[PDB]
Amino acid sequence: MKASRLYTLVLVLQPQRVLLGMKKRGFGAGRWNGFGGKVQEGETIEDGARRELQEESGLTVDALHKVGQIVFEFVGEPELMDVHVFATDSIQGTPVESDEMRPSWFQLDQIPFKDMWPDDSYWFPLLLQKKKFHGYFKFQGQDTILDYTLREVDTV
Ligand SMILES: Nc1[nH]c(=O)nc2c1ncn2[C@H]1C[C@H](O)[C@@H](COP(=O)(O)OP(=O)(O)OP(=O)(O)O)O1
Ligand code: NA
Ligand code: NA
Repeated sequence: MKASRLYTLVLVLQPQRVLLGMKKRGFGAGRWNGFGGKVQEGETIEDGARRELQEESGLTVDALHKVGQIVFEFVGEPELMDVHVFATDSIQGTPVESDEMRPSWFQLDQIPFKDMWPDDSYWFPLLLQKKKFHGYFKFQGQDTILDYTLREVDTV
């Protein structure tokens, strides 16, 4: 059985648009993602998701709501990524471009799936339907899924 490391992912989802962040630099440049990072010692997962959103994008929120949980496994990496997925419609402030990340809104008929993580094509449609989900994806590298499971759940 592998060990897992906790991560967060926040989708800034409004009725007609979603805010995503593009990686500007390095391995994975050009890919659009929600906002998040590693959970730190002593914080709740939800508080870590809020902190990461603020650190990564400049945005604050009053509340998040949990919408999913996805485990990622990469070939060659013994540690699983346990990603806790949150969404909010209610944001404070404007998103900020950093040296690492450029934020941009996309209309919900222009979701840039080809330039997102491949798994997003599977679970983001559930998020748009206000469904909750559990997922697992095994990757060879950044582009290829070798195995995956996705299931709608009533409780995350
Ligand atoms: N397959 C995938 N699909 C997806 O939609 N988001 C993914 C993903 N794989 C990783 N992510 C997201 C999860 C999380 O928000 C982020 C990865 O977190 P990072 O390792 O960048 O965290 P930190 O910035 O805390 O790490 P440090 O490098 O240690 O500072 O990318
Ligand atoms: Na971090
Ligand atoms: Na990061």
